[PDB]
Amino acid sequence: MIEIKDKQLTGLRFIDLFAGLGGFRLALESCGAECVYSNEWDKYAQEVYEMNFGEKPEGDITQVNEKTIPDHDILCAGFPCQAFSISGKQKGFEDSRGTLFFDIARIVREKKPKVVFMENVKNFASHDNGNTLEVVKNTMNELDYSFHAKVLNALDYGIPQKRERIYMICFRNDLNIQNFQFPKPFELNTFVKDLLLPDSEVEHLVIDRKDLVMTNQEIEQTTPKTVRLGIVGKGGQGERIYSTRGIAIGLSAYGGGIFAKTGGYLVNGKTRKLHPRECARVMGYPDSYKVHPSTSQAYKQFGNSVVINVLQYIAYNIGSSLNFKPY
DNA sequence: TGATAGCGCTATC
DNA sequence: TGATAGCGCTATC
Ligand SMILES: Nc1ncnc2c1ncn2[C@@H]1O[C@H](CSCC[C@H](N)C(=O)O)[C@@H](O)[C@H]1O
Repeated sequence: MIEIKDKQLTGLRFIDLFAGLGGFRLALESCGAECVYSNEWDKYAQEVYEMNFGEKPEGDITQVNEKTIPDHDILCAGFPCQAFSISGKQKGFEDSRGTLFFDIARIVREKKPKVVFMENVKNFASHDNGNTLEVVKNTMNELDYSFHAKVLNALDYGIPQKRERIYMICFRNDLNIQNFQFPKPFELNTFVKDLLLPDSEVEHLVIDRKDLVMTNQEIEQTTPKTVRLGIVGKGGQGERIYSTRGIAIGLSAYGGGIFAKTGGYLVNGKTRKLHPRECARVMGYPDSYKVHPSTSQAYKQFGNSVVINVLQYIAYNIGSSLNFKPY
């Protein structure tokens, strides 16, 4: 993340729905806002969130009396995506984990906050022909909210990672918000090799497979894109290797392969997966953030998360719009 | 409330 | 297309 000195969200309160690792909290908090509630049901997420924020989120949002949710100005929610991901089956709303948006809507109905800040994978925008996003768009509009939605890639915001997510920002119509805008992109100046730990602390992630097939030569000139250097086995998810002089492929939560959830990388002639700390950095998390003790859950936790940086710029801009109230 | 690893399909240009 | 990347799926221990 980056430091934000002109704190745009200073007096605002916000709720952390589907808290996960709390990336939404770090971002809005860096803009001056205040977290008055968190919700997340995964026992391990709850522990990492307690470890870092001293709070344990409430459980399963599905059976939480919405009226119980504390008054708040911005509702943040990075809702489940398995049901909309290009990487899964795609049953959308027909999936158990696909109905969560309607929980957001109903919390929005009761608490009607000033802004609604949501996040999902790029394919949520095309899922079921555009039906999912339209239903979402209509539900929000139907609640007296605007609905600004756009796809932003992590790599365009200073983080060496390919992560294309849809950000949906809704302001109550009351507010008459007509100046909202998504952060303008900017030149990437950091790449994987920059966030990499010293070889000493990562020996153990190095994997030497006889079936490692190098298909491309390493690169010396940095590029804001994922450059595949080789594969292992058949080359499926988690079985492909990339140059650290490019950007990181996206991290995943249930991902598999020998380079599970991280993908492989060629570091000094060796081939390894990222350490949970490198995942933190690739998601823009600060080194002060305490990772969960279970590397597996840590990886799952980081793979479900959001790139903080992106969120900061959006949060600043939400604050910027909200703040322009001339005479 | 678990850790690991081989998928095997889709969306995109 | 032809090659890649995907906040995934799911069997086995
Ligand atoms: N019914 C439910 N109640 C609470 N949390 C839920 C839930 N269904 C899914 N979740 C959680 O919602 C998250 C989807 S991922 C979001 C991660 C979050 N943006 C962060 O910044 O890391 C996961 O943590 C998942 O465990």
